[PDB]
Amino acid sequence: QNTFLENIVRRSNDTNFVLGNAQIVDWPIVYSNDGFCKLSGYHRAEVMQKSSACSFMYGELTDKDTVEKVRQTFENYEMNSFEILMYKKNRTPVWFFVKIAPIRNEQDKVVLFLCTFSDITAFKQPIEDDSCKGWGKFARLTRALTSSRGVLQQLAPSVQKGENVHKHSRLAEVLQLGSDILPQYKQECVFKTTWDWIILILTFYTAILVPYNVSFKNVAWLVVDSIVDVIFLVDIVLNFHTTFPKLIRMNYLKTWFVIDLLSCLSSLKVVRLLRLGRVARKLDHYIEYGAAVLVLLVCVFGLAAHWMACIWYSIGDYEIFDEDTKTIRNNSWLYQLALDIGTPYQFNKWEGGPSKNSVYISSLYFTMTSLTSVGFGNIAPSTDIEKIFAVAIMMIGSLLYATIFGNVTTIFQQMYANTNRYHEMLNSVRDFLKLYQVPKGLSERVMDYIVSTWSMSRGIDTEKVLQICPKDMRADICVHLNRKVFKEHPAFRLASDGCLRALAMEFQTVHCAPGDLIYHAGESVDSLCFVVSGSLEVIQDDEVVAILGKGDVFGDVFWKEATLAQSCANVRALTYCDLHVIKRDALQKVLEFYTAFSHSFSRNLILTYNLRKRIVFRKISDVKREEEERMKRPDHPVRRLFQRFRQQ
Amino acid sequence: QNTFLENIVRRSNDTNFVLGNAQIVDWPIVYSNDGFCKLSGYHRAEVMQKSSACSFMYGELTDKDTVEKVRQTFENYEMNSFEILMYKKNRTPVWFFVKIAPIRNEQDKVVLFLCTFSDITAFKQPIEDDSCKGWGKFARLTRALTSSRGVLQQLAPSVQKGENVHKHSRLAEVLQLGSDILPQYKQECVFKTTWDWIILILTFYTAILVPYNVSFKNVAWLVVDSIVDVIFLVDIVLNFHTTFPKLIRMNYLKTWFVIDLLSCLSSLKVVRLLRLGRVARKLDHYIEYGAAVLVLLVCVFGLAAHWMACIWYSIGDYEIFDEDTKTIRNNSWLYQLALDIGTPYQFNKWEGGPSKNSVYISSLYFTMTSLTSVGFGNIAPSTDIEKIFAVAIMMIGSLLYATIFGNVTTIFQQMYANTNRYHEMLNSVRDFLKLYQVPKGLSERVMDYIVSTWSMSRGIDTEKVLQICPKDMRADICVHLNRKVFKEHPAFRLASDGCLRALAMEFQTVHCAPGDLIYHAGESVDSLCFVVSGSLEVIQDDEVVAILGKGDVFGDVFWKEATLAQSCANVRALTYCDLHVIKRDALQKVLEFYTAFSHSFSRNLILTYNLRKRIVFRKISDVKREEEERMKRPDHPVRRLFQRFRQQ
Repeated sequence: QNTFLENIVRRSNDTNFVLGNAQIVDWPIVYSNDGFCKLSGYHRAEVMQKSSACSFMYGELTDKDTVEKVRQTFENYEMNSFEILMYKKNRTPVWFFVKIAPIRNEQDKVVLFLCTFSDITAFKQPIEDDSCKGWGKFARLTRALTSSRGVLQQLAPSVQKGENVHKHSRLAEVLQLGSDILPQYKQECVFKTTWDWIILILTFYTAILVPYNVSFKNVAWLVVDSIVDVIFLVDIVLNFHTTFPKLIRMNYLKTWFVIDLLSCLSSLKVVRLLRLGRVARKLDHYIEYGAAVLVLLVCVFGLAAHWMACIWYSIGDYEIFDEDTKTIRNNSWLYQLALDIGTPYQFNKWEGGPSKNSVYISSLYFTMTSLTSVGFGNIAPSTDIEKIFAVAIMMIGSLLYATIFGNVTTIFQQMYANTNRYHEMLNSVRDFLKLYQVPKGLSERVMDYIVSTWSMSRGIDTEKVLQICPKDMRADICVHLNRKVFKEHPAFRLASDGCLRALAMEFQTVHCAPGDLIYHAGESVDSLCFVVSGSLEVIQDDEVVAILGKGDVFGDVFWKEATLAQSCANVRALTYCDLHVIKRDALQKVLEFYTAFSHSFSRNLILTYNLRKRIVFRKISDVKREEEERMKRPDHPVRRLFQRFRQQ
Repeated sequence: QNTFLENIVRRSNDTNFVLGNAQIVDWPIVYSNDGFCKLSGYHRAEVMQKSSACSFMYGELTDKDTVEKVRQTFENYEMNSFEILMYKKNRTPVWFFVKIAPIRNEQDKVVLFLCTFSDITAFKQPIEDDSCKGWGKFARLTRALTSSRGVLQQLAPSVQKGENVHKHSRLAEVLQLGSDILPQYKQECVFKTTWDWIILILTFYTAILVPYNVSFKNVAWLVVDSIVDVIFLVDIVLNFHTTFPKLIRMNYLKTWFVIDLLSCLSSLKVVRLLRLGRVARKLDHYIEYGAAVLVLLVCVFGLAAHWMACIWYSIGDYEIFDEDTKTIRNNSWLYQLALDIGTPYQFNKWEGGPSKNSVYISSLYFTMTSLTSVGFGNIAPSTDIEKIFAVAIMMIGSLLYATIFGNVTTIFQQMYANTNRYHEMLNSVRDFLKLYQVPKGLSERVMDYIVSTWSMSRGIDTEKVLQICPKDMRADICVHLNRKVFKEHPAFRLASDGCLRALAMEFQTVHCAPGDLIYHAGESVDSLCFVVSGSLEVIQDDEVVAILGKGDVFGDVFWKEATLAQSCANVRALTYCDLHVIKRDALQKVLEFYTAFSHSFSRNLILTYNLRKRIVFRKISDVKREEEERMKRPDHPVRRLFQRFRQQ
């Protein structure tokens, strides 16, 4: 987007300016702000289309040497600055400081001119053609140079030598504005995706490995642990730096920085469990995707399984040796587990029982039985704190199983509604056709039409899709849709592009099935048709009169006739035909609007077949009958009727 | 579909041709391609409706003997070929090679003629009526025969005797084109279903029997196994051959052939598990059907049960004797199973325990407890690898149970939405009628109307179904719907079929409940009605004036009157009445368009009851009162009003 005006008016700070066209003779004004309207005393429409030299603002005391200096700076495309007595709408002699900056382009062309203004009346000299008094003209000069003296020469009324300080500072403000004349009238991440992916898999790593290291407590795991720490710190500084600079840093310190700092800095290793705060960055990224939330629920299901498995082992380990009496108590899932798999605990000391890998996967098996509502009961809780933990994990497993089932059911509901609406409309059409006892050929024809247009369109109301778009986008879409007419016919290559869009907005598109007829003989012809694909036959009295191929126009010339006629012939299709039709009313609307186009349209459009003009012909069977009639070789009430035919 | 033009233009290869009507006198042209338009120098509309003898193309030097030869070949319907000097639009003497082929039919009738052309100017002789020079006319002859000499006589400029080689080859190309004149202007599997069914049940067989033969390891099973192999190979060659010949074979080798070849060719019997790649052929075939996907999920549920049951037995068998120390380890579901059912393992050697049928069905019971989330725990895992397998199968069973529950819920949601929309609109209608305190008779009448039209229509917006169809199909559907008028009335049997469709598109259809009145006395009559079923009464002043049966027309004649009138009588229905009404505006539109029909319509349509013309009558109670009035046996302000009635 090109915010060429907004940057100038933001930098300007109550100073005023006009914009003129640098590439047009006499340099006409294309824009003037309200400050220039107030200082000039003119209105926007009255300012624009005048010269940006502001020759209408000149006067008898306006120096012509400054005028040709302005002309030279406009011709040479040169940043300059001048002061000149110019007049207003009330013809007051007002000295102006015009600063002219050419405007380059992305193509570096000198396309515009910027002329900024101020009032230098009080700064130089008061000169009046007539005034009430010297104080009155002086007061008018001070009131005119109000925003010059006021909001720029603030402390300058205390000091002397304002021409040496404050006027030079206003000229330097115009110089910094010329430094800000850079917008030049032109329009002015995958690393984040890959970074969020690798920190997501590392958050899965730490959510597996931290409760593992809490409960069950090499070297290369410590190496990759330090890699996890430094990559997390790089992610913190990237969450500082990257887009949504200092305002997003303050927003990050408000939002998430305390958790993300304490997450990755000896019991406080459980504080590392808060590293899943990074996962909420990706959770919004794939909540729109639906089938991946099933994968999200399965992943958090396994993650919570690993979590509460380590919690379950922690409960067993807290329970076996909770006292200094060192009793096994004959009651724990660890003790029943050691009696189950073998090697019960022994003492010589207290020699441990089961191996830690078997312990972890046995505990994960137990937590999976809990969260999956299976519940075998090999490992099954019998101590107090493990039982209240069992209640807790069963209440969590119910909700996790519910969320999985609801997500799967919603996935199936979308995947089934998208086909069920089509199957239901097909079933209702079959029900309707069976209701009214359509002859089976026509029922099959309408049915295979419905299946064919549902295979082609895939269930898209394309006209409604065009209603979703705005006006110009829909018109340009229609122009691309009717490129198959407009690039092909000589009738349309002389049209204006506005006429192209105002035509293309009226063109329906027909997908004719083979064997299906468009205009039956006797139907109203009200829409000339262009054939962009397929092959057509024209049947007059059971006889093929015209074969229409690609790029042919039939129907009836409306703009010459202005008369509705009957189709003198059937028009049937031979192949899958693509037609681009236009009714006569919209055609006549466009042709009445585009008057200079319509004559060239009449001269260029040659109908391949008039569907009004019945063509006279005889069959060869008829002249065979006439040749047979050599073997054969009152009229007064009827021949007068033939004389009425003579009167006809 | 009849692609009569497309085959000719595909075979033609830059040669040009016209198509003329063989059954019409003077043999008029029905088609000419752009090559003929370029060679002739004429436009498509200017070519067509001229003779296919191209008599307009003839000249002073055109041989009349060739003209009558062309006439004889057209009359006798004979494939021939000629060369003749003919003229163009700029009247240039151009020698043509016309090749004429009659076009047969599916009915073998000589319906069209094909006349193909080329330029034989340079090949025979240059003859000009006038030219600039001999080289100029020679250059025009070479430029005219450009596509003849260029893209056909390619290497012939190197050789001599072009009349003996290249011109004969172009005539032979026309001969092969006459061999390709076969399209003749005419339109040009259950074994796959049964084959996919029997390979589907065989894929169920191999998916049951291969893990059975992997884990648990007669003769007739080997016989039917070899039948499975040979039927699978026949399916491979049918997937090569059958529709979607060589392109589908290359697409099959890209798509599925490697898997389907390695699937059916001693440990690589597990490779036979990939035979389920055939099932993806049927999975797309019944994904549209919805209730069968429940059967699909139950079948893959039992199939995965059998799979992981064999995997479970494999885990037990791998676990009992994993070492050469030959320890039972007192820990396996096989060992606990043998201690459960009886016969523990013994040695004398190692005598086995449980019987293999009991082992398989016990393992299948266990896998069903896992996948059904029941989890009794007779068989319940206690070794390491069986526990991580238990985690795996519980994570699979959760998703399988979720998919089953989601599919069942979607099935119930479709089966319930289809009745819930009707029950909800009925509840809202009852709520609305109870809201405004309708007298209970009228509420019951509207309610039983709604239930009656929902029993009859079964919830089908039949007008919207007509909007789904295209124009001609909707018109033909409407013609079949109003066959009950058009086959019955003498008013419509003189109509054009275009008038039939343009009328039938305007006919509403009313299902009058008995006791319900159409036109109340005083309502506007604007729609003449045809009664195709039922019985009606016409009430004027509480007295039945006309009983209307099947095939009667009431309303008002609009086209004579062109005046809107009031209904002078109530028109009530006696039975379930089927009416086909048409408003006066669409009727007047059609009758204004079909002018020659409207007179016969006026002559033939006799109204069974004018609803405008009030009929004068007296009641017998009134004349009984008048006979009573014999016992009974100022006017000037009122009788003058009666004189005003005389003025009326």
